[PDB]
Amino acid sequence: EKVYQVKLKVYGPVHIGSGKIIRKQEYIYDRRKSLAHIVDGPNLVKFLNKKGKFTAYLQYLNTTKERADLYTFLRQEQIDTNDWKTFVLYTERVNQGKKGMNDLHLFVRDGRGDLYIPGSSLKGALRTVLEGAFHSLSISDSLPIDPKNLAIYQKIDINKELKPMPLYRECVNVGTTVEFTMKINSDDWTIEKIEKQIQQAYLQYWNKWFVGMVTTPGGKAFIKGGGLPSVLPTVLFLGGGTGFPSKTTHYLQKPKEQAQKDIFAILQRRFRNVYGKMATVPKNVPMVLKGVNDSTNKWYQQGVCLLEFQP
Amino acid sequence: LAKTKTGEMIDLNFARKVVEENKRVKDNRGRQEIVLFNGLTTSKLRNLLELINHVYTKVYNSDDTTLSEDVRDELEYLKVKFAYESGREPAVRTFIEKTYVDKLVDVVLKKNTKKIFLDYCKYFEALVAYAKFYR
Amino acid sequence: MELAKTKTGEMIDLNFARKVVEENKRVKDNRGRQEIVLFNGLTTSKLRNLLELINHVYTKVYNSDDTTLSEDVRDELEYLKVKFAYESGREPAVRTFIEKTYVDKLVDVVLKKNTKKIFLDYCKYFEALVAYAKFYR
Amino acid sequence: YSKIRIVGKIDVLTGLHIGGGGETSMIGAIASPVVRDPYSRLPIIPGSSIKGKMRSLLAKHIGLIPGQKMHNQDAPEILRLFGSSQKGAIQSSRLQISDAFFSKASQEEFDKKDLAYTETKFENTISRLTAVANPRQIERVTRGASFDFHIIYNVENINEVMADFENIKTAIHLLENDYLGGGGTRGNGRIRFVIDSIDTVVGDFDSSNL
Amino acid sequence: YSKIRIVGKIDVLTGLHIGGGGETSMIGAIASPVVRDPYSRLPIIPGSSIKGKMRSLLAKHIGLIPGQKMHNQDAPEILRLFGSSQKGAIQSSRLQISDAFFSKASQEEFDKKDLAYTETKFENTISRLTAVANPRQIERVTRGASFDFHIIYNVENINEVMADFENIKTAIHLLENDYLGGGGTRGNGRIRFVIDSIDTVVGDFDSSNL
RNA sequence: UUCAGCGUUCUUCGGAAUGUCGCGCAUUGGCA
RNA sequence: ACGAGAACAUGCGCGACAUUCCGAAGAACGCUGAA
Repeated sequence: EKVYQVKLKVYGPVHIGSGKIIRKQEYIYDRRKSLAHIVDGPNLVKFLNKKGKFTAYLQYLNTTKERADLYTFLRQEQIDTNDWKTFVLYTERVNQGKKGMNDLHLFVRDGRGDLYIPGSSLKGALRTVLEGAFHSLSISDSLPIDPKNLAIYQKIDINKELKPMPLYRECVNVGTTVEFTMKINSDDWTIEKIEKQIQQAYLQYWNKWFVGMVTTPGGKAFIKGGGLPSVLPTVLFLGGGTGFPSKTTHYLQKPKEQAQKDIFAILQRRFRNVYGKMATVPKNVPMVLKGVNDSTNKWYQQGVCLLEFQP
Repeated sequence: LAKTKTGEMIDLNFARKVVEENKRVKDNRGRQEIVLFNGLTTSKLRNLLELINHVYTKVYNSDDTTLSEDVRDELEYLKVKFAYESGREPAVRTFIEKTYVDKLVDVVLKKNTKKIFLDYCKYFEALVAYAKFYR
Repeated sequence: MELAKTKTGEMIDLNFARKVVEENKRVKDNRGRQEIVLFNGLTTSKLRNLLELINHVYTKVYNSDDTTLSEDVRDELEYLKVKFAYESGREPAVRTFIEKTYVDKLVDVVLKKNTKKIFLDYCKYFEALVAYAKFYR
Repeated sequence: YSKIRIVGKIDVLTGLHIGGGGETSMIGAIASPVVRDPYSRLPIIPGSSIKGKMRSLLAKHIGLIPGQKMHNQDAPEILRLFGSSQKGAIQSSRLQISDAFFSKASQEEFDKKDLAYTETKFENTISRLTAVANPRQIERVTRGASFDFHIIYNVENINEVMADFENIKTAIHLLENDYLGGGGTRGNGRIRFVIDSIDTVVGDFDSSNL
Repeated sequence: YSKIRIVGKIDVLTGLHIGGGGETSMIGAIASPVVRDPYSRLPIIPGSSIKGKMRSLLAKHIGLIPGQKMHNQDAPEILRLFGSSQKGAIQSSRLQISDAFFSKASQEEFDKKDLAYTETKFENTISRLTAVANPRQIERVTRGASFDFHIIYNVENINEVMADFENIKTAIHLLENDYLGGGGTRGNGRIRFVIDSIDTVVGDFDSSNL
């Protein structure tokens, strides 16, 4: 069974969902800092009972149920940042697309707590492309990545406009390279075949859905800001929040009109409030593109990565 | 576990009873749309279940019969997390006040035993299961 | 076993378990090939998961010398009805199976009897449901 | 009649999951528990799993006979090392692989870092047509955990011993490149084998050269 | 005529499976249970199992004549210790090995901490051809559990007693490096005779140095 | 323009043991 | 002054051998709601 090193470069930030979403009240975000401090709840609680401010915390959250940010409260009580460090697990830069972060999706971490990409996630991303076996393909868990390459990126819905959604996802930063080891059986999989399939699937994704998405005014704004890099080859979307055109094989196997109609029927059946009320197939199915931006105001497509294979 | 107001024990049977009491038909547009606890949905219930499950796994991995200090701190956070959720959503508030979960966590804290925490976790699990059953 | 009497007064027994599987057996010619469908779509894996739950309670009581059901055993039985309810809500075929076989109703009878024999009898009936489901597939 | 004793450590390079059955599970909690020692409630690696993976890896490496149906049809080396129940040709197993227990060194290491022995991974199966997902929570032994492995070899034939130990070394190499436990093709189960001491515990065989 | 009583404990290093059949098994339950005393429903280590395993290991250590078909062809020391059945050469066995019974102290150690005496182990076999796994559940005695042992040695010839006990020690040493019961080549039945107590219960023989 | 996330999946499907022995030998009987 | 008296159904013997709890399975799909 041939073994190939698999290097993944993240063109656009990737969030693999640990399975945990944290409310703004749980974390500390300072807009001027542009830094969010992840706080282990039980320790913060214990700290606030020790200081006697726990009653004040409870009254604060009750007073403003819709907005319960910790930063505000901690500032209101004049608690020093040195005092904060005790109940702060770590700190990560924030790429806000709007103000105050509404909620945070935390990246997946092991029992040791090092950030890593599950070989299961990569395998599934490849499998979506390569369908058309799967015990012969082997994908390993990623080598743990340095936390310096993790930041929070705002979720922006791009459909005739760029609207920042109330979702924030810790994501592997752009430029970061993730290393995996792939083992394949010559009688089932050839690495040239895998790479060619991925390239063809990308091309199908680009010509059937991406171009129509660009034609919308929000897509034009996304492209003007640098949303589509020139290099974007072999492209795999491994991130959460990428969208319906990936993770499904409709655009990879069906004609553009046929694939659009089938996906539209699927969305009408599953989401009867957004697409069920609609009576006609729109220009793009699904309607909305997913995008992150940066402080340099450079836009990135969510979860877009380039895959390199070496013998 | 504990006895509620008007002298009713907390049981999985009581979980079924409290889930079915707050069930209302409320048919809309000639179609039946079941609503629980004045509109509580399954997503909020699953969120609360995840809150429970983290500490449940932590306790289940432990061998001692007494809750450790970190378990007690997690239960205090659980009290805070329920209060934050009850605040934002009226349906979550109604569910919490009808199921007496925010008081059962205090009962578990005072008992300071693995068995009482496991039974409370089972009770919350039965709440989720019976909400799924009556949906 | 005379575990229970079902609506219309029919007894619950291993022979009844064979009959209940037989009544709820249909032949659907999906893709031309004739396929057996039990309880409007019950799968082997779902029934095996239900059988796993019974086994965990069973190993306790079956090993136990004492006749009366232990309080923890009674707890596991109450949990079983909660799991029954959960699986019924999560799968229509499982709800059909529970309604037709009356397995959930029987667990309450086993709790009422507080007897190892009525427990072993409930376990036998559940095992027959599984065995007959295998035989008629 | 000599017995050679090999002791050492199996080290978890990636989260390792060996399935266990009959474990009650809470709704929304871990639904795929790893095998655990009932007394200490600690993760354990079954010697049956190690023996099966090593035997399968070695048998496939030397080469299965075409249309092989049974384990008793393996190559004679594999039959001598791992046994054979063939009718009229029953062969003893020189390898006696035992249960690998969670080492006290790795347990103390974890307790120093306040880390649990078994991590919980969240995975899902996504439909590639409707994009409907089915979330699963699994249990994997945390990376860097070590297990005390203990293997007994029996010296039935003095001449055969050197080739047998060469085959055991080959099987260890196979199991290092290969995974142990389930979901290996999705990254789980990568392991490392270190040796503490190869000693002859019974008889006068000289195991220092091994 | 003297009788020396050897009383002690056997400790389950790894899970012990000595099978006992005769009972139909429920679907989905353990296919192969362990032998258990009927009255206490507690597992037992049969004296026949211990005697047979000790005799086999001692015969392998002393040596087997080429093409040995019967157990009466063993070495004269083995026939002296464990008994013989030849026509005109029936040797009474000096060793009477009793059934080991689960220790009350191990029972208390398990009743507290609420641990079951026996553990269900979920294994599978993976076909060489279809690569299809067929599962099984086997009962094993838990590692912490300990079995009280009881052996009687009859002093028929006072001269050989030391040598005979040496053989016994050798056999026990072998049994410590070997396993007991079934499935021991995949990690089952590892034991140790940590507790020994030797006393002349009948007669006037001197067992102080035994 | 601001303010917020919300809803849905919570494990699934297979495989559930199999094959091998199922008492043998001595006395006894039988033959001589 | 019982078809009787004397007479251990006994000796030897591992419920054992072969058997991966595996195979497949991206934590992510829609984007909207309120003011």
